[PDB]
Amino acid sequence: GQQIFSQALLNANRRGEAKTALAEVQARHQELLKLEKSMAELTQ
Amino acid sequence: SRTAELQAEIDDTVGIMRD
Repeated sequence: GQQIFSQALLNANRRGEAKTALAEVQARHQELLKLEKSMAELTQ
Repeated sequence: SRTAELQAEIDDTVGIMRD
């Protein structure tokens, strides 16, 4: 005669140590503006 | 590695076409 709940711990703390996903997310942005500038030059 | 290759290809087309 007993019941219990449970609480999760989210972990995935390798990502969580940083903001969350910055491996191919923030770097992609970094190099994608570079693509934009080079294409601007190519079209110019 | 795809994005770097695309950047390189764009740079090369830029070079050809500056010429």
